[PDB]
Amino acid sequence: MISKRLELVASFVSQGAILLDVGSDHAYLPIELVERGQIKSAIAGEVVEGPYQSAVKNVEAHGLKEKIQVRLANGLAAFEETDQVSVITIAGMGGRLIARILEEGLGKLANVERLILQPNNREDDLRIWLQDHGFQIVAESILEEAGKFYEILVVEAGQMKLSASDVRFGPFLSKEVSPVFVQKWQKEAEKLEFALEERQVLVDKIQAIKEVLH
Ligand SMILES: C[S@@+](CC[C@H](N)C(=O)[O-])C[C@H]1O[C@@H](n2cnc3c(N)ncnc32)[C@H](O)[C@@H]1O
Repeated sequence: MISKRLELVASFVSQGAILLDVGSDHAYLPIELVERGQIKSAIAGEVVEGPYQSAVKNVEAHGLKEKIQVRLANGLAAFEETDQVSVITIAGMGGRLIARILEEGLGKLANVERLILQPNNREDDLRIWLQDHGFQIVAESILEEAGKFYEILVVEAGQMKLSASDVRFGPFLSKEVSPVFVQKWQKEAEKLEFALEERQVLVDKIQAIKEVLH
């Protein structure tokens, strides 16, 4: 049933957690996770009525009223420190909105063990942000689904000084340099050459891709 992307995200969720899933369409992720006993309880939070309603309903349907709360809230407003959240997933958004959300709610994060994040784009910018604000990446996955590529970033409390390669391609994605890693950046590399002395932004970009794949 559950999407293959949403599958990965779930797989980094600390066994026993209390989850907050920001932008939980349809509550699919907290729902599966509650169902397989991998988490204790959850909060699905959504920012507009459409999705909020959808999540409310699906939770009833799976009769999980007393295991998942659904809140119409914007980003981290969705919880307070009393909810005692251990893990937050934030999936299916732009890199920079993910940053803005973490940004506008940075306060709340001190007692949060882990942060599972699937940006849609702007993966680099998030990394710059995450570095600059006292977060370190502990784990990274990539996957293909139905044409589209999807980076997942697992994060904790910490310092990290990243290479400019590591911001662009990812600390862990370019360690174990997988096949899915390779088409992404390949596909992107020809996308570039296709385009090709501002015609120079590209050269080095292209060169960087050549380099991390080599
Ligand atoms: C591409 S969907 C992904 C939903 C789910 N996390 C997933 O990846 O499968 C983006 C969803 O994020 C929701 N969202 C919830 N809270 C948000 C917030 N606080 N700021 C921006 N988008 C938010 C939007 O309403 C929308 O339903």
